[PDB]
Amino acid sequence: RNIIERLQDIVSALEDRLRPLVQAELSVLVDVLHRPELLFPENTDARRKCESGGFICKLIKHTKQLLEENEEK
Amino acid sequence: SMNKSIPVTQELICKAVLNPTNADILIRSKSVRELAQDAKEGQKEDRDVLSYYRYQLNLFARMCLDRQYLAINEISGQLDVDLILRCMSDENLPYDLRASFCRLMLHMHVDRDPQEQVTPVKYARLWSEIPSEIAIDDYDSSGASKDEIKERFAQTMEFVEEYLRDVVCQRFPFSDKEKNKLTFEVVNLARNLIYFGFYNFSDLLRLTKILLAILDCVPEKEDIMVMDTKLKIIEILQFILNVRLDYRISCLLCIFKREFDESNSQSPGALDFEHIEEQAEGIFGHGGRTFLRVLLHLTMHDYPPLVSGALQLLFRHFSQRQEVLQAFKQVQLSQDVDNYKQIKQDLDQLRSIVEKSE
Repeated sequence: RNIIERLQDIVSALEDRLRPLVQAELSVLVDVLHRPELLFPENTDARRKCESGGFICKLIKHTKQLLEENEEK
Repeated sequence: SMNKSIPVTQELICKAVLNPTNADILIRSKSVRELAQDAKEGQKEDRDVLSYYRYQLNLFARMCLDRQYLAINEISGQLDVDLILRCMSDENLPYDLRASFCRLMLHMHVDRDPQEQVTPVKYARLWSEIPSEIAIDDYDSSGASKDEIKERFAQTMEFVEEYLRDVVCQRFPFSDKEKNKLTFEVVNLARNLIYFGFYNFSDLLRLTKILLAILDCVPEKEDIMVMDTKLKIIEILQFILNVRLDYRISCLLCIFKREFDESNSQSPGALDFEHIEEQAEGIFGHGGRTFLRVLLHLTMHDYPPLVSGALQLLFRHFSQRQEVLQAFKQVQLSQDVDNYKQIKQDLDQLRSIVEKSE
């Protein structure tokens, strides 16, 4: 029955994966969209003390760290 | 010597104390009256406080990593659990901040070699074995007096509850050097949760408190490290979802009903995008209020600092919520042969290490 379970696992993974893949892409886009749209939790940043510079600043810092940081996984 | 974390020197220093044992003139009733004497803002009490401050480093140098000398460091430690209550009720903010460090070091040294942070055991019984989404019952015997550590955990969450109103003070009041004095208050107390493996729901509440502490207006050397500490504390919650998901999936899979009748979420091409837009309705507009978690990740990105990359990595990981958990299903890996399986895993790990070295 172990083989059957593994197969069932594969089928489940594919569905989860098709649906999951679509969901992941959407999540990233929104996060991507959110970054483009960095205003959701930035109502406090729009209240005061936040600039809405976003992703560009983050990207620069991240890039430097990653290059000099650990493995870029 | 303590900074070295260098063993031989520590042993020598420990052996060395026996002779003098002190530098000033000197305990439970004497300490509270000395606390009352320390209530007098001026001078002798200040000298006594300085001596005590140096003395914790006396525990701190003693508490580098050694288990043998920690047994020699022991009498002070029994006194320290009792003192630890004194660290709470004393209101010795600069004082008992060291008293927390010592206690944590002593407890950690005292028990359980395993250093229970990451739950590697993803499997279960041949059946689901009582799908138990309310209560987790993993080992129950890693500590012999699990309630003995749990009694410290009973003192733990109350001290953690002490940070709870402090969010309204560390955040309602701004960050200052006196606030940095209170910044030492949580300054390693969350690290005790890192060795802490006694329960989970309280950890979720603590994470919420950390986000709350994070926002109101707009560096913190230990404060960023306090955030760097809490960022490590966020990493433990990532294990929970996977474990729960794995158990649910396994239970559903096992029964004779296994023919495609599993459409359940762990937290239609347009329908996925509609659910994406519906999630975007939840986004742009453990099932609490998730918006604070997203906001916390963004806030960390805004905060920056040299440990900022670690924070950013945590944010990307947090954004994914089920995707690698499906890939975690492949990483999972017979009641009789399971020991040999365990032995094989250990051997395999050694082999893998050798391969990496090669």
